[PDB]
Amino acid sequence: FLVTTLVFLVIGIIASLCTRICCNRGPSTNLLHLTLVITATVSCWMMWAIVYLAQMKPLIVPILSE
Amino acid sequence: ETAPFFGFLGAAAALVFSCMGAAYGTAKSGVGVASMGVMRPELVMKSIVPVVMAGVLGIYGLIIAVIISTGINPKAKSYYLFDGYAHLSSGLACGLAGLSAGMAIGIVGDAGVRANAQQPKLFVGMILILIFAEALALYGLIVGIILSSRAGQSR
Amino acid sequence: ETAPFFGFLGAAAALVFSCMGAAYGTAKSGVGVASMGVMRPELVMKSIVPVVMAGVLGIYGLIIAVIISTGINPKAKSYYLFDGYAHLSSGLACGLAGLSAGMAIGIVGDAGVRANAQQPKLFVGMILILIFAEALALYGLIVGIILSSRAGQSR
Amino acid sequence: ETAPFFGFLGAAAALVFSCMGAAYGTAKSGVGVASMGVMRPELVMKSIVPVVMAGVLGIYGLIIAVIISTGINPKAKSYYLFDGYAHLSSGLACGLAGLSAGMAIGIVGDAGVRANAQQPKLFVGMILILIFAEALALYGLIVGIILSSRAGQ
Amino acid sequence: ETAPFFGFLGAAAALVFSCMGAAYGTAKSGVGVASMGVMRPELVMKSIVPVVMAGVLGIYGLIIAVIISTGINPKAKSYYLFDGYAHLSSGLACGLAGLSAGMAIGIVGDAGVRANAQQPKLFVGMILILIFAEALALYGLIVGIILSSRAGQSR
Amino acid sequence: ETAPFFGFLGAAAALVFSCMGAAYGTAKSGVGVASMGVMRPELVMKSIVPVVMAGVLGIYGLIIAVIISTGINPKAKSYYLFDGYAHLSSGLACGLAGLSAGMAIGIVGDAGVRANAQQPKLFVGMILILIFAEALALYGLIVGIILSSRAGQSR
Amino acid sequence: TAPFFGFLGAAAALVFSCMGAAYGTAKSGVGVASMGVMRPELVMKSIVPVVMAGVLGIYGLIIAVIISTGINPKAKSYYLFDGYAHLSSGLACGLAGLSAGMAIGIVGDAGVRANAQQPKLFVGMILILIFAEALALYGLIVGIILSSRAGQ
Amino acid sequence: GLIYNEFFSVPFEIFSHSAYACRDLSCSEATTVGLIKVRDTYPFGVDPVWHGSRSELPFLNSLKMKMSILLGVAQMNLGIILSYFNATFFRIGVNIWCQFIPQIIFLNSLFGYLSLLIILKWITGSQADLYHVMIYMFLSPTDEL
Amino acid sequence: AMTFNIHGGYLEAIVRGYRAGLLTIVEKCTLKLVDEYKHMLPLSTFLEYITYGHMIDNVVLIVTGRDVQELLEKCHPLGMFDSIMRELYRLVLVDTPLAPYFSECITSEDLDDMNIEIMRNTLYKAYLEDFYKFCQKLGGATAEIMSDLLAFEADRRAVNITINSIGTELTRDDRRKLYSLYPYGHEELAVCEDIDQVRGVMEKYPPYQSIFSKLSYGESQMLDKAFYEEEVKRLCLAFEQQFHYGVFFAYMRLREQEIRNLMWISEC
Amino acid sequence: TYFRTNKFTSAFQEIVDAYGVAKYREANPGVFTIVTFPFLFAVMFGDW
Amino acid sequence: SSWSRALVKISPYTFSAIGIAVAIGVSVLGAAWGIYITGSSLIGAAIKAPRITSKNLISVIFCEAVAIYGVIVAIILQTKLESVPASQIYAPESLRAGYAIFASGIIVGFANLVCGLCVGIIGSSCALSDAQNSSLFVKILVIEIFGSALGLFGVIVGIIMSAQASWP
Repeated sequence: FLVTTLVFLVIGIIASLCTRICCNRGPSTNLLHLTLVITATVSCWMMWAIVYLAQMKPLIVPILSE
Repeated sequence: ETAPFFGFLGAAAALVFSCMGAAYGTAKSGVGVASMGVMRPELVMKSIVPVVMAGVLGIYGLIIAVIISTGINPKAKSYYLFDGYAHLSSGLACGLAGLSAGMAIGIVGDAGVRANAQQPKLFVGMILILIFAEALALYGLIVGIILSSRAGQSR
Repeated sequence: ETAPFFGFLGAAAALVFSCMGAAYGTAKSGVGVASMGVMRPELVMKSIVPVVMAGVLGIYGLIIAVIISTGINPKAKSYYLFDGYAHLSSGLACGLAGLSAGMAIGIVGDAGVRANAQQPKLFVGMILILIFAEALALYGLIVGIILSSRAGQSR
Repeated sequence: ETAPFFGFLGAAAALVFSCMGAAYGTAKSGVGVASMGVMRPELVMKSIVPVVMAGVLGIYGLIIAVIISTGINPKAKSYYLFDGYAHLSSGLACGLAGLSAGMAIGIVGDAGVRANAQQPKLFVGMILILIFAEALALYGLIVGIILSSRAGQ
Repeated sequence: ETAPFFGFLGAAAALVFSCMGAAYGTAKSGVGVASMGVMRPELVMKSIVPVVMAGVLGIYGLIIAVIISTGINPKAKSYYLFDGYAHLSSGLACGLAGLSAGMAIGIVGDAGVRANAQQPKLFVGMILILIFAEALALYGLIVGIILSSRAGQSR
Repeated sequence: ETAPFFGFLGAAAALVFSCMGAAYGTAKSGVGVASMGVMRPELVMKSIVPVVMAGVLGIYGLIIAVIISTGINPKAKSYYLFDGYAHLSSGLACGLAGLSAGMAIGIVGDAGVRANAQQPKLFVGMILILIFAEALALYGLIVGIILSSRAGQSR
Repeated sequence: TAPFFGFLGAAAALVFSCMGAAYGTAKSGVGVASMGVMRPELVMKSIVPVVMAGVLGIYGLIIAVIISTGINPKAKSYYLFDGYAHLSSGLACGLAGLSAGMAIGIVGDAGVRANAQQPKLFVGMILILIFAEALALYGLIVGIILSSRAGQ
Repeated sequence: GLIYNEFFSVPFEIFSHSAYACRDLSCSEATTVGLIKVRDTYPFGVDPVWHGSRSELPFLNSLKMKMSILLGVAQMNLGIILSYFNATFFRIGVNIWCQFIPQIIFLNSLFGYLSLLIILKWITGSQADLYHVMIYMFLSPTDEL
Repeated sequence: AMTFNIHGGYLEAIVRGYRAGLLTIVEKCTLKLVDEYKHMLPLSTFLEYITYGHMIDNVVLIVTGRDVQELLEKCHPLGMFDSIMRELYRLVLVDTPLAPYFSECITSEDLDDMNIEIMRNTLYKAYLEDFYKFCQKLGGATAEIMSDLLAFEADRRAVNITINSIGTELTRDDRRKLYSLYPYGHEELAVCEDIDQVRGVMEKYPPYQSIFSKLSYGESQMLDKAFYEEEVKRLCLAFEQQFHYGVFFAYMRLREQEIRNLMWISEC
Repeated sequence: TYFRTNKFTSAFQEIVDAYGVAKYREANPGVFTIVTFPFLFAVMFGDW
Repeated sequence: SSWSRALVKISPYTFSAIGIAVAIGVSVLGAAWGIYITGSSLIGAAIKAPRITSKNLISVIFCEAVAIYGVIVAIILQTKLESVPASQIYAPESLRAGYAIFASGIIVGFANLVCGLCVGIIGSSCALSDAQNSSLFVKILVIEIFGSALGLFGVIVGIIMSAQASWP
């Protein structure tokens, strides 16, 4: 949960370092790349947060078909 | 009993049918009068006579509806099934007669607008058809009043 | 017992019929005014009278329906089937009269738009026809009001 | 016991009739708008006024349906027939008014598209006609709300 | 006992009416696209928007039908007539909204496909009109969702 | 009980409506194919795809009917009224969806075949339209399968 | 008592099937005469589509025969389920045959004209008509399956 | 798809072993008061048991609806926020503060009650709300209650 | 479908037999065809419209006068029927479909019907009115043939206008205002001022594509001959004449074409 | 004016530009949508 | 319930007689319609040329065959009638026999009508085709004969259903 929350954030920083190294050829190009990386990280983390908050403490238990 | 379930319904239907017939006749007459006035503005004022004559249907229907409504009064005397059935029949007859008269007057006026626009000589003479239609409406109203007069005949 | 069903049905029928008649009249008036909006925009502004008349007829129908609805207070006095039948009949009559008047006014305005476009001198005739048509709606509203008032006389 | 079988049906009919009237109006409005845009692309954006106003009828119908759905509260009070029948009648009236207004607005917009294409000087008249037509829908919605308000026996 | 019949019928009616509306819209759009794309290849893909815009309504209807079908669970709760009536009402509303949206979308898409050969500046307006029309499908889905949510709370 | 008298009726109606829709599609598809191949026999083979696309609806309906028929077995369990009602609802929904999809596919395919020889891009456009139409049939089949499966519990 | 519906199923199955069969044969026949006015040889071979339409009547006739044989009252107690099943089985077969024949008539009528214009497309018309005619066979399969459920 | 824990229309081994375990039920049916007791939440994806269960439809539908609402709120917020950046980049007039601020505030606040309620129900586990009573709370326009 | 056997079957069979038998000599053949058509007297309205087709031209010719008495020499009952100069035009406004509309559209009489070009304009307007009236009676497959004929007439008039009649005030607006897919997409021919431009405009309709071809023949003629000759060449489609359908107009057109071919034969 | 298009960004920019253009240096929603559209179209087809 | 009981209590003899009469009536109507359809074309061809009267008469004979088959079916149904005893007026055997008679009559009538319409249309086309060319008369006659089998199949089905009559 909260440990995984930092894991997603930490994953972006390494990706941020790779993006900076790759796009250092262009400053304005690097600025655009950083926005894309941040947006992708935020979207993935939000999707995971929704998927985890839904099943964290379910209100309805799962019944299995026969 | 369940007298107003038919008597009041017939009283309403009388005015409804009379209004529908008068509306149809007035619409046809107004279309004709508008066409005639477009042809000649001089005859527009003089050609409103059929339009006014078509309005007698509304007055007759309103009078019949008022009479029928006044004819229902459980406080004064209880009305049986017959007392309501007779009023409903009178209202239906009055409404149907008014609708037929309105349709006939509308058709006659639609023809007469063009007839007067073409030949002014026949303009005044054509009013005979409207007079006959008004007489038919009056006869229907008289029949309806005669039928409704039997409200107190029950026992 | 089941009288509120009849009363609510009558009120709904009144509202629906009035709305349908007003819609038909407004559509006919707009179809007529579409040409006047280009042929002579100066006279087009004065051509909005039939739409206003149709709106007035719809407003009268809605007012009658609202009065009928306000007449139903079960907690104040028990609604016998007589009162429900009377209210339903009043609503049906008002709705039918409003629909007929709206259709007639719509046809009259559709004709009168072209009639006035051809000649401005036909505005007086168009106004007279519209007033005569609205008289029917006024009579229908009066009849509905009388019937609604009489609906409470049961015991 | 059978009151909900009428109230839910009335709400559904209100929503359905409002949607049908809105679609009937919007079909003619869109046809006229496409014709005008093909003829004159300059005023295409400003000609969507009837198209936009068509959705107001659907919004009002959805609001009436939501109100009717909130009206049916069996736990709050045992739903007698006097409430279910009134709710069904209110829904029917609102739906019929919406359908009539939608048909009228469709006819008005179909005329007004060509009217503005020939001369944009009639835009004010077209807007006034559309407002007069929508007055009927507003009156119908008000009547439906008033009727639904009488669910207290 | 008979309530599950009403609920299943309502779900089936929702699915069937949504499918019919989507089919009508898709057929109209296909006719328009076949007419338009003969002259130019632009209509082959740049104007295939309504083809999927109409199927979106069918997808929404299928989702609503699946939700309604999942709503019924006799082994979990003995459904009274309230549940059946609510399910039938929700299904009817969803299906009717889907049919209306399908018809409107089909007409608008046919008009847009016909106008595609005209000035391409109207593509934005056509897309806006299509979205405004498709908003009815979302409104119907919302109404059906609300009805389904309120359905299970029967006493 | 009387549940089979509805369940078997729904199962039969599914296949009947699916066959009607398939025939309605195939007639238009064949007419369009003949019209196209009268002038350009080369594209006749490429124009036959919508015919098979429409015919797939018949196979889908047959599968749904087979599932519905296998879903009823009094010797296995007491088919209560709920099970029969749900089976009938599933059959009706699947049949109506199939009929609508067949009609839409037939119209679209006839239009595309008529436009097939005008431009070779029609070979892709009509195929895409037919696929989008058959998506609705697949969705209806899935909904019918889900309803038939849910019909098996019946408390 | 219920067996009235079961008996009605067999009659309906044949009646509705023949109703579509005649309509398909009429449209197919009319086109054949039109082609036979000018193209003498093409008309003789084109009669196959009419023959194909007439086959649908045979399929309905066999389905009716099975339903009639299974309505033996003195043999086994024809409960309401058997009557309901037989009526349902006939309804599908009759309705499907009516639709299947209607498509064949519409397709066949155009096919005669197409063959008279370009003889090359004759193979294509046969393929489409054969595919359409499969729906009647599909209806026949459903009829057999539904009728087979008369066990209890 | 990895987030959804569905691979080629089939579940598989999540990063955890089993999110939910049948409470007792060594021989008892799944549909029971005990139902399934969850040891811990599977972090990689949805619970594998939920996908194939009878209760798959309601829970998955509620989760998908909540995710769609949240994603729409986020997209609308981003689009509204882009307005200020566009106004500053083009050096637009005071119309941004005049109109863009209320435009981005009204819709944001209107959806904020629903988004916060969804989050709180997810966070606080307020089962007295579920998917339905959230809309029920949002339904009432009047005060009190 | 059963209505054909209910009524009109015998007349349809007689018409089909007469058409199948078909193949001052030209005048004699025209008189024989006219007699066969007259002896044949729902389908009454169709026959009236078919006669009014040529009756419009007959009335236009009779509208002259100016050696007007010579019109009796061409009193062919097929088109020159007596039942089908503003004072005489008002009298002739009856018993014809296009006459009431032409009374208002051609109210200028000879002013809008000058024998040089404006008479052709009045004839084209009358032909357009007659074509609209015929298309109004929809319900059969002949609607496509009528639309094709009207499109051919309109396109031929537009081509003639763009070729040389543009100097006669037959401008782009007059290509549809006075010169009678065409009912919806005739605007493409308003700018076809060249033979190459005419072919490009024809390219908008793939069926009309390659019909113009080199345009050396057919399109070379003015008035209504340019695209009408395309319809004459494609009349093999009309030769199909599928049964159980209105084929009286097709038979009349085939007889007229045969008469025209016989006249064109003349002295070999 | 048109913003400079990269080798990979060109397709997404063209897809987004189908709604129109802007000023010489005005707002360019293509920058966000280059990843937003993949960030949203994935959900509707999520199956690994 | 009460309405259902009344519906189930209807007399089966009336329904059986209605079906028996309706079979003959529908067969006669269909045969007459087909005869008129063929006769219009035959008269037109004769007006064109009286050479093909013998060829045309085959269509009329085929159309009248439908009426003959319907009359035979009606005679069989009349033979199938019984005394209708008062005691067994509502017996299961009587109800089954009445339902079977009604079903057989309806099937026979509908099949005869369809076959008559198809034969009439085919003959109307065939007469015109023969007028166009006498060489095509053989194929048209073969097609008409093949299409006439609908009435025979319907008659066979009705005869098979007729064996179900068991009225005491």
